[PDB]
Amino acid sequence: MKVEIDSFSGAKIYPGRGTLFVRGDSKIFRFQNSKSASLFKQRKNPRRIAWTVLFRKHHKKGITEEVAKKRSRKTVKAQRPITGASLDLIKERRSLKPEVRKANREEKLKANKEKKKAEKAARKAE
Amino acid sequence: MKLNISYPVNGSQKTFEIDDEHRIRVFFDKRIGQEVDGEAVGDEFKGYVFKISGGNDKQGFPMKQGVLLPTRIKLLLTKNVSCYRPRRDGERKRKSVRGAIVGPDLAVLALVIVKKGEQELEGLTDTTVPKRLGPKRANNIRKFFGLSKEDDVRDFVIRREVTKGEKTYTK
RNA sequence: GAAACUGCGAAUGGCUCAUUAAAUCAGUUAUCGUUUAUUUGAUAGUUCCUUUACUACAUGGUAUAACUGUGGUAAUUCUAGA
RNA sequence: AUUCAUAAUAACUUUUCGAAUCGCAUGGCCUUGUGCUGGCGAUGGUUCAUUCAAAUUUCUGCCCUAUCAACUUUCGAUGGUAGGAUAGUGGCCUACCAUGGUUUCAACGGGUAACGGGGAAUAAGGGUUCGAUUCCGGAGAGGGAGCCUGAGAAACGGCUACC
RNA sequence: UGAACAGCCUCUAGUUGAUAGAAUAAUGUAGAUAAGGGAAGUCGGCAAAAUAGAUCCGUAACUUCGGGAUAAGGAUUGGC
RNA sequence: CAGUCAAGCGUUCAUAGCGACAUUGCUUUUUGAUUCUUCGAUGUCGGCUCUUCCUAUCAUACCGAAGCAGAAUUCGGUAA
RNA sequence: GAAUGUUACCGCAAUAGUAAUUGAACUUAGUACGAGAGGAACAGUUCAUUCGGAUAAUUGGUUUUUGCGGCUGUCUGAUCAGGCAUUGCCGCGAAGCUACCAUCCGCUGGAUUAUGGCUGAACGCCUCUAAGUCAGAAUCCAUGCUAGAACGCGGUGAUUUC
RNA sequence: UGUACAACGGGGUAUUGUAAGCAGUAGAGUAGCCUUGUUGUUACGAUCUGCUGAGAUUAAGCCUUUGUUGUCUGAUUUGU
Repeated sequence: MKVEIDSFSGAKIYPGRGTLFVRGDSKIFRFQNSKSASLFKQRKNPRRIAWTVLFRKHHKKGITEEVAKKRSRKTVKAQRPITGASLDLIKERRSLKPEVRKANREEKLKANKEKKKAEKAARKAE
Repeated sequence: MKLNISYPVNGSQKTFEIDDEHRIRVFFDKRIGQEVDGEAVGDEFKGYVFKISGGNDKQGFPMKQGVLLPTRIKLLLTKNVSCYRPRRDGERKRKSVRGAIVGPDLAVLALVIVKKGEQELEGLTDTTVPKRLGPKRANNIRKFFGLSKEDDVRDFVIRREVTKGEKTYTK
């Protein structure tokens, strides 16, 4: 079995207890009680009716539901390899990064290479 | 019922055909993002805790976030939203869904684990699927490894070896 | 080099003549009363904002798809979950 | 012919544009540095003009009907002021105000086997009739209403609803 | 109050008289309400209900041209 | 209302079913006939309401017969 | 309700009354039967019609709970709170009553008729009949249900003191 | 003279719909104040919001009470 919710009061409708209504547009309403039913037929607004759950929740009364959204104070904690880099050697080369004389000497080599490049290019142009 | 559970760090996933109707009555009347007890559903899941991610009910209509009901509804959905892909730019569309409350109407419930309990799970924790792709961007690789601003991502590159015939290559 | 993201275009064509009797339409004017993608011709020394450390410019951050797989409906160019 | 083009003072902006894009080719200075400079392109990009358009707009012109002579204005009909909206003028809409405006030189209403025109048959001339129909402009996507995307649609071989 | 020496409440003046007390069965008398349907009831819509004031709008046939006509039929109405 | 008889009908055959001409009975729910009671009054049609009774049974229960293949139908019995 | 010796309790059960009724659907079965056309039935199941006897969890109705709130006019200096308005009016409204407008329940054994029969003579056969005898109906009587003879009865308890 | 009874009180359950009183930098606004604000202040002003699912009623034929306060020998008749 199941329990349901009055359209008007928003109340548990234990089985059998209460009425049901089926408008021509196929909207199925349920009513715990003829009180709610009669108000509905009067075309009242539960948000204006005071004892109703809609008014309750629209005026923010009994607000023990929500508390807050949690936040984690840390990082993802994965400086992992990219599946083709061998993380051990990856960290080894990351540590070799400081004391950058290796890359500096490669730059100096390609630098004298650019020197000789302009030189030999001018030579061929001559 | 079925529990399509996932462990996102291991990247693993498995369906579990559940009974113990009352140990899923616990799951009844539950929203998305909420976390209930593995032990409460199953001592095989003792100590674990999941998070109700969502699920498909009968007629395959998924659970959508934010609507706050168990019953099905027809929403005039639009782009940038679950449960509808547009086959044209500008197309809004009316589709039927089920909402963000849990009940017997559901058939498959999609769960994600946030904590690993005391025991181990056969198809989730004992296994771990790898990262199918490596980062294709320079700085993403560089920060993923923690190298420097200048540590030559070009040579820290990923190389994924595959053989066409006997000729093999990393592409 | 499929698929997919993206950008374009899908507002043209084609069909019919139901509507409509100062309305469309035809010739004839104006926009000194307006939009105009696209093409075509020209066109952005001045962007550090307690502007001194507040900030990489041999250059910065974010997914997300496709895909991997779990999959759910009897059915949908149905779609969620990781 | 302008309060035009255009320029400057003073501020406004939740902040607009001012290339983090891509293919080829690789060229030159040496201060011998991956220093500095360099070409042919594609893409996109603020403004102005242009072009294909688009929307409004001036004068003239439409078949039969008086067994239709008064019509329009409640709640826009005519004008004006201010404002809103529009991409833009303007009753397009509102607030307020004057009460006007069309009419036998046939208003208004009805009917149309009426979309209109360029044109077709037919003839000495005059003309009568037809013209949905290959070209031009309009309207529509089963009837209606609405709207997103977009430069451009009130799109329908696109969405929403009702019938 | 309100169109009103209507109806309802009150002031002045006048009355508090009509056998009373206890319970609250039927059947009555007088008053009322009733889901769904709606005159199927009955000689017959008898009785009862519904409508109802005011403002605004709109108004048929027929006509002795005077009327029909509150025609029909619809909208609105408080307080500050 | 029910019987006796059976010329005939029923393809052929009087009787499955009908049964003319003739005839014996029953009932008092008609309508007459009569005028016993009732004219110093038995309240006078119908409907409504409500019970009870008879059966010459419309249906239902069980059965028999048929010109009853089945279905449907007809006749008849115990039965109110 | 007097009277039975008193009073109280438990019972019996004469006699009288009596009630349950009909249909549909699925299945049997598109079977039987029928050349074909068409087209059954018993058992079984679920449901309903009519009638009855209770009950008020649910729903509906009713509302002098004059319980809560509101509304009009008027009176109480105003407010607060109240009176009058033949129960002033409206909305809600429990309890109680109540509804095929709601719900629940509504028994099984014997003797029998008609009819069909068993053996069986008269009538050396034959025959349901004559003696005997079987099954058989919404019938009849019992089971059951209602009241309990107020002049029908039984069992039991306690039966007054200064 | 007691797991006694009764009237009140309490609690619960139900009904209704958020009491009066106070406050408000709420309030259509209209008048007056001046040191003319930036909540300016003052008089009036439906209504709104908070205390308030508050308050009220609740067996009279609802339930329950570790509570309180009381009550508990008046008459008549009866014999195998």
